[PDB]
Amino acid sequence: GEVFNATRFASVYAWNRKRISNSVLYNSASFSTFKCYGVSPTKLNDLCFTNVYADSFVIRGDEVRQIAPGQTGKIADYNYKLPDDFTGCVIAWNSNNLDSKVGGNYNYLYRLFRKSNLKPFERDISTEIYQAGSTPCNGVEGFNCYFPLQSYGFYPTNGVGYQPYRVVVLSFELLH
Amino acid sequence: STIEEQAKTFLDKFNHEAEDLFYQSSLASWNYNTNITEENVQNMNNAGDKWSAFLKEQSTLAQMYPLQEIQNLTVKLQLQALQQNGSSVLSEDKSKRLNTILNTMSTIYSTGKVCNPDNPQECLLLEPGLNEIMANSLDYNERLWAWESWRSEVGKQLRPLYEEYVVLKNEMARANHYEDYGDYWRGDYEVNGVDGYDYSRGQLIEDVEHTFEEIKPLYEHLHAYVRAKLMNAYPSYISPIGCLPAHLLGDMWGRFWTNLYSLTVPFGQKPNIDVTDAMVDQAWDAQRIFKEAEKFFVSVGLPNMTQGFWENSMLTDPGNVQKAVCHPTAWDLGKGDFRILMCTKVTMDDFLTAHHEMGHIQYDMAYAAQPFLLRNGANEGFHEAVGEIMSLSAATPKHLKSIGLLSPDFQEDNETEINFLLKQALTIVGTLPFTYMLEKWRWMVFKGEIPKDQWMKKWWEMKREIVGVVEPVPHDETYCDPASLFHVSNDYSFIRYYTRTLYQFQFQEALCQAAKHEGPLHKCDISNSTEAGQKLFNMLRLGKSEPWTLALENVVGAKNMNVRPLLNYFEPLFTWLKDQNKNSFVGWSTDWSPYAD
Ligand SMILES: *[C@@H]1O[C@H](CO)[C@@H](O)[C@H](O)[C@H]1NC(C)=O
Ligand SMILES: [Cl-]
Ligand SMILES: [Zn+2]
Repeated sequence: GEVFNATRFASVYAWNRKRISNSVLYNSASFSTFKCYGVSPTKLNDLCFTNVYADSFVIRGDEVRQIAPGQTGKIADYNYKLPDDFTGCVIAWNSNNLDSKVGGNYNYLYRLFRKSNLKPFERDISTEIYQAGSTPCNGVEGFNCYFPLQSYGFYPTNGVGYQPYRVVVLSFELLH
Repeated sequence: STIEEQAKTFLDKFNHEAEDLFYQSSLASWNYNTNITEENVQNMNNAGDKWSAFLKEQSTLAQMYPLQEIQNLTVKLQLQALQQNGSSVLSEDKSKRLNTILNTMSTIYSTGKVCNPDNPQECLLLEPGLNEIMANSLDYNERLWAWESWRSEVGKQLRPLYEEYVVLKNEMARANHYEDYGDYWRGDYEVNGVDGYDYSRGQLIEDVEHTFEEIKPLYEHLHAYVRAKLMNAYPSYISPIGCLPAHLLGDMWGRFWTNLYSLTVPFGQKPNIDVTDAMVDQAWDAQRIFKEAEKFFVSVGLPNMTQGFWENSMLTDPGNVQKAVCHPTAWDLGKGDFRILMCTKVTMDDFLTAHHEMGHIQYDMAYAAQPFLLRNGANEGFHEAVGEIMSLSAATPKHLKSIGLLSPDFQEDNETEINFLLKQALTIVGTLPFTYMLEKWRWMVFKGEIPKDQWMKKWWEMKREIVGVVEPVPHDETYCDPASLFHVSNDYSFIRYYTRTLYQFQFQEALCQAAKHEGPLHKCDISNSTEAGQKLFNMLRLGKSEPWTLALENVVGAKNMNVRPLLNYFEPLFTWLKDQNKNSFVGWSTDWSPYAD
């Protein structure tokens, strides 16, 4: 009730892990996405697990498709990658009522450039300037030198594909 | 490492930053256009200046990536759109002067008046004072005064400026490796580096000139029939073998003969198909209209409007406290925001206009998934062509019967059909020789084929021969009559209005073909036809990411503009005109004029 109802979520590039281990979740019907890749939701509540981790962040509506194994793009390659053998669930719901203000909420950020793709469950919060040209940047922006992080602009009038969505990813140890 | 990869990265940065700044400008421009206040107009200018400054800065950075070293064409296109030099390539002295001319010419047209000789205090502007006369006066001398006094007072001011305007523009085009400023303008149809879709700049001349030849018969018989009917309204002044007096054509220039319907209506005593009464009698509102419009596009397989549209669009006049701008606009703010601004009223013209503007949204929505720089019509003609065909189908009594605005007991007699078809031709085919001739003049002026001491001569030589219109008062080179039109003094291309028309009817034939339409092309309704919707969608989704030739070919199956669909639309009128002209000369003589006597 404090990882789902938190009045602010983390930026996708700096996603927050919080260990949930301590059905009614899945019978809420207020979740826009509940896609599991290990076992059916009604089952895991009666299954054997030792560690349950909740990785939570906010992304665009169009980008929720990327929170899944095998996906590619900006969010998958550069922010939060799920492994092919992922055993867990992915939950998302529309957060326009909370994470979008009339002036425009630029608080949430994401990583736009990176030299290489993130490995599964890797996190990168480095603000080191991306070098796109042969000449090195030496820590200043300019021609062929871009600050890697970029800001999400969420307005209450934005389209659904551009509205903010709160995402929670459950990871299970799945002992054997 | 490669320049293409660098350009790929630069555009990736652009597309994300541009989408935001544009959406900021879009929100501010919206607030002003819906609530005209000193606060909202100051925000609109700041947001615009930010978007503009960003655009100029990106354009300068974009040139640092030479497109001579880029192969990915959808990238080469985006870079091409950014690094447009324009007047940057001119000297800073000349650039300063060219902009001074442009802003001077604009303000002469907009803030220039002429006072009538009878009362020196009641002075009239083109809008609304002079345009009201040209669109409602039946007096030969009143019309003559307004037509002449505008071209003599305001026009002569613009003559020395337009002469300077031609020189500086041509230096700007030769520096940009074009041949003349008209060649620069024809670039908006160019396509290079695609097998079988290349379209040279000089090709646009050949096509327009050859496609116009096939309109000449229909225009002559229309022109004959109008000069006939005008001889009844203005008895003594028109000759049945001569051109038409320019000040008698319904507007200030004879661009549209739309206003001549009251005098040229074939069967005047039959009513017009106007379901305005029928809508009010069923208590329709703007909501019901846009629902039916939304319902129309869904019937062919297109999505219904997003909930943002229904929640944010201005669909009525917001009272009298706050003032909007009811000029029907269809907004593509970005970030998935789509809106129609319209002070809708329960009429038929608005019902049609709603289908027209929603078609603009449909086009805007279908390419929204394209990169930012490629969210636009395939060319300058495509967007209005799409919006117009949505009013063609919606207007037919077939469609009006489908939705209950017309009783299934309707009489579609040949007479009201021709009444409507004549009304159409006055606007649609009337402007086609006008638009052609006006651009062809500029095309020879920019190329140097018309010396400065023959501007006004060659102007009326072609107004006589091509348009069939003659000046009521002779004009030497102290005049500049083409500059008396908005699109010429305000530096805008004009051939877009010719192509937009031909494109419009190309789409409508191909869609009504896929829709298995039986009878003539002018009674067609593409509603409930998913084959037509798909055939249209495969062009809308493209935006301007592929050559306009291919985008056109996705609808009609051919890679080039064509006019025979337009003629096919008007062919029932063509025969009726041919029959009513048996007792009248068809064609004109370029020698009769009212002033020479
Ligand atoms: C150009 O780059 C885009 C980048 O997304 C790619 O999708 C496209 O296939 C490229 N075009 C080529 C290689 O012809
Ligand atoms: Cl975020
Ligand atoms: Zn329009």
